[PDB]
Amino acid sequence: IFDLVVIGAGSGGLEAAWNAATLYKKRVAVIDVQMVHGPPFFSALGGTCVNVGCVPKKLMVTGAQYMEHLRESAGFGWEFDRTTLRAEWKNLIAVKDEAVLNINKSYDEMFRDTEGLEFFLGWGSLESKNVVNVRESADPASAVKERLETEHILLASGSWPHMPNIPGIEHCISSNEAFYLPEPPRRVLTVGGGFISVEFAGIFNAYKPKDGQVTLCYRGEMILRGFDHTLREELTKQLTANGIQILTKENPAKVELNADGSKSVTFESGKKMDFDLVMMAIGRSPRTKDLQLQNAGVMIKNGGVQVDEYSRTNVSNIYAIGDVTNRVMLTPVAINEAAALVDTVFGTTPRKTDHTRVASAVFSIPPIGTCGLIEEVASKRYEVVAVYLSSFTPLMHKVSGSKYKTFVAKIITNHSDGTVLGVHLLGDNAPEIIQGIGICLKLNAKISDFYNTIGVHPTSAEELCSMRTPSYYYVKGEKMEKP
Amino acid sequence: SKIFDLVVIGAGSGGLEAAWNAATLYKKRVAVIDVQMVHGPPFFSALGGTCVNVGCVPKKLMVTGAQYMEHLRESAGFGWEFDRTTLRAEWKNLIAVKDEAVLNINKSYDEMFRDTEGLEFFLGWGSLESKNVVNVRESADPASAVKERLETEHILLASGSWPHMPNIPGIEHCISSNEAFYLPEPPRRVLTVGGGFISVEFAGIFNAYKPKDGQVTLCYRGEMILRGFDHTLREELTKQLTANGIQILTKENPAKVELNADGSKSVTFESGKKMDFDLVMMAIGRSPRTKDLQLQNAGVMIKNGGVQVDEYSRTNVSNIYAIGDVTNRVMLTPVAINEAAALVDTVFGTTPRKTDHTRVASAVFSIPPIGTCGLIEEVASKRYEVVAVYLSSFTPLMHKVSGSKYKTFVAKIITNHSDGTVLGVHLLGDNAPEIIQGIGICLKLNAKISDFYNTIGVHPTSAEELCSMRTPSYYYVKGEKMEKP
Ligand SMILES: Cc1cc2nc3c(=O)[nH]c(=O)nc-3n(C[C@H](O)[C@H](O)[C@H](O)COP(=O)(O)OP(=O)(O)OC[C@H]3O[C@@H](n4cnc5c(N)ncnc54)[C@H](O)[C@@H]3O)c2cc1C
Ligand SMILES: Cc1cc2nc3c(=O)[nH]c(=O)nc-3n(C[C@H](O)[C@H](O)[C@H](O)COP(=O)(O)OP(=O)(O)OC[C@H]3O[C@@H](n4cnc5c(N)ncnc54)[C@H](O)[C@@H]3O)c2cc1C
Repeated sequence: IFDLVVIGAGSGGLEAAWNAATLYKKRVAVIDVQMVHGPPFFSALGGTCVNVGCVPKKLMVTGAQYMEHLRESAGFGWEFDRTTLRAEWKNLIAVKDEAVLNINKSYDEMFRDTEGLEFFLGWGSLESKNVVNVRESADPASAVKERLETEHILLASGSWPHMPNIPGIEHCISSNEAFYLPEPPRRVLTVGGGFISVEFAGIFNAYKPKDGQVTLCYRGEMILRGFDHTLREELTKQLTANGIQILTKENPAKVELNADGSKSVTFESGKKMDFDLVMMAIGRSPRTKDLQLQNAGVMIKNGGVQVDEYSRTNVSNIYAIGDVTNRVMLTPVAINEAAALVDTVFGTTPRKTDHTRVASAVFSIPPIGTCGLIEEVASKRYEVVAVYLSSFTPLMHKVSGSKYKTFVAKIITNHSDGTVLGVHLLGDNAPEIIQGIGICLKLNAKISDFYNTIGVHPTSAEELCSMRTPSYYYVKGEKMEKP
Repeated sequence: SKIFDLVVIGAGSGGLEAAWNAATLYKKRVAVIDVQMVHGPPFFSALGGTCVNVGCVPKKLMVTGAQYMEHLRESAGFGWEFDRTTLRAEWKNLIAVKDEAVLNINKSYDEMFRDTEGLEFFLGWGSLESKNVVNVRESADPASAVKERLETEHILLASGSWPHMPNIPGIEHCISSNEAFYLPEPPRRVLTVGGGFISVEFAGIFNAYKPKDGQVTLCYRGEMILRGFDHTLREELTKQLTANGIQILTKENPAKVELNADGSKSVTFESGKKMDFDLVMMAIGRSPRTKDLQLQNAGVMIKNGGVQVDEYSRTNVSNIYAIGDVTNRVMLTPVAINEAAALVDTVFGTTPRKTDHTRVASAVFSIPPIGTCGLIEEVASKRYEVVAVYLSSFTPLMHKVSGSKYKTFVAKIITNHSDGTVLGVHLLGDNAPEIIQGIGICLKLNAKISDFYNTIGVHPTSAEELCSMRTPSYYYVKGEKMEKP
């Protein structure tokens, strides 16, 4: 009765569903737990990105950057009674809510108007290789609302926050509830060193009350493992310069709520500190459990569904894309894989996603843009590696007062032939600058291609066309320098 | 034998690049001449050139300042509140911090001269006595006192350009962009004459710093502002500038300017229309500065205003070269720098080098800005038999909530449809100058439209839209616009 059933109406799910029903005119059903965003299940039609991810995150980080603009405007002659300045968290949450709601509604119309595309509200799970059930709860004993027999199944359930099993974890929230907070915490602890932790630390820092403090803690020695160490070091200094406390090598042991409703957090070290809110942004896990993957023999490996490079699992009827495969957890990668799967299945030529050289950003204040390898893995994979590093205070920040805002640009090459293996940026607009650079690496550009291009002046991005001489090299993993 | 290896007239973007490279890479003794040590009246430009003193660097600081009017207004849609009745822009503070920023670069070029052996700076007006002697005199007047007589084996002409004032009655009541950088306080009614980037950028600056019942008017004698840019970006930018309070008078042409008794200027246009302003700024074009050089003493040819050069920047006279704005090729600082470095390699180095002037990316810092690289469709469709135009315009979600819902982002890619090669990319919207730099490297790489849409986007940005354009909106076959049925 159906050709494709997609469990999950998110970035990858909705893309594959549309791409199939429209381009190959095959009939598909998609399942999701909610129509509109918000509690109880948070994610809804549209997926994590639309509901509790990229889109609301970006509105909130933009709102948080206005603390920067409003302070820095003074260096250019804008005066106002700065004592009347107030950040109003619920005006931001209200506009965010409306913006997300309109995208949920939009997706509903898309089903109501595209023939051959049917949405089913509920929880999908595998009854067998060819039958998917839409039950009414995550529990596999709830009333089967619909039973769908299909010629193909795509799993696109995404991921979900991972909460540690520590005493008092019920007094903690994840990023999901952080999108619905009624008012901004006075003392908030954000646990984790990845992009979600770093981004929410910037958001809370801007909308915090008069005597507020944001603390970020990470169990390792520097935030953002997996990123370039110069960028990690420099972003730490700029985040602490903007009033965020960063506690590294610290990890919560227990959380117990005090009389006030505040939380006392005891760290593994014995340190004890009180906060009004504790957000765990420790990690995200593929959500496989409710799919009942054992009922069709779909194999999972490290928490996520095992798929081959064409997103097929081990049961030929079923495929999986997006976060549930645990490859690169980014919306554009899920959308890319979804189009590549519908082409390999219902099209003529098999397409597979290239997962290397994907550009991405961290929307911290200041932001990061990055594409390619970091020198630590580059020197492991190549015999001689050149590192070109440039760091400068942009002139607007000499004038704005924010003299600590160093822009960092770093290019890494295979020095034997000049191929750019990675470009890493910290500074304003770095997410916008890295997109063109992602196209360059996909075209296998060499460093001579960068410095033979004429620069757009005055911009930060022209620095990338002005890096001609390496700062140091890695020869067989050893750092070396020209004398 | 005789003394300098190179004398450079003009210590600006190209002159200082050429001078530096020859003295350090090639160990040549180089003399560089310019008329002032630090920016400002009377000669405006000085050590560093036009970009540093009265060009790129001061105007980007003033446009960043103007942009805060946007930020301060738009902050309210995200919940920021303050007593908006206390808000004022203090022009004098903006000029004071711009002056310090430019002064500090003037001071470091000076230090650079003190620190480099074989690089000498001479303060004065340079001109040719013959093809191997350069005079440094006290003023532009060819008969003023010779302050230095410099014998040389090679001469580089890097004198830049200057505002072109039209000969209309009353022009002496108008200023150019040079004086606009030193105005004591902001004009209440200002007219900027011209439809090019300098007129449009300053319109945005004046609009943000105008007083209480201030009005900025831009007039252009042709049909639409920014002739030479992409037509959608021209239409759209006119819409967005108008939406922010700038009045644009297209197809209006000034006949005369006269000074009213109170000090205001009265402008009568050729259509009989007449208006009063407190300041009238001419920004109708810039011309090569060749007059004072006394080029006829060496026999250097001039063609359509500028010094005639070949692709390697050699004039018709051996051992005399010219780069930058005086050659009237592409009047942009990075182009002048590139030419300078190619020229010193050709002359003192072993391998001849020339600048590629095609596919140069550039920006207009209007509010909102423009980023552009390559061909606009009207010239591409005349050079190529089939051209595909991909067009995408959308309101960034940020502006759907900030209140400025008129701030449409426009991304346009035009290709040679026979092989998919991207011929031009044109962008209007926030951060478009920063986005276009990476695209400039792609055009130099001869990227195809498939290489753009096969790149995974960075989400959420405006730039990822350039990776989402798979289908042409329309086409140009032998110059006529056609569409798929
Ligand atoms: C706070 C945060 C910030 C992020 N920011 C960015 C960013 O800036 N840029 C970026 O590119 N990525 C970002 N991401 C990651 C991005 O959101 C994901 O990579 C992307 O959503 C993955 O798409 P997907 O198709 O894999 O799943 P999703 O969008 O996660 O879709 C999953 C769908 O499955 C549904 N579901 C689950 N199980 C079932 C079931 N059994 N039955 C029915 N429905 C079910 C869910 O309800 C869901 O809506 C962010 C994520 C988070 C949490
Ligand atoms: C308002 C404005 C905005 C601009 N904005 C941008 C921008 O954002 N980006 C961009 O890339 N370009 C911009 N430009 C253009 C850029 O400034 C020029 O293209 C660049 O300066 C040209 O370099 P040059 O070496 O040709 O000459 P210049 O930098 O113009 O140097 C010429 C020097 O010669 C001197 N001189 C002249 N005649 C004599 C003589 N006879 N003797 C001695 N010295 C002499 C001067 O005093 C001067 O300082 C802008 C220009 C203006 C005016």
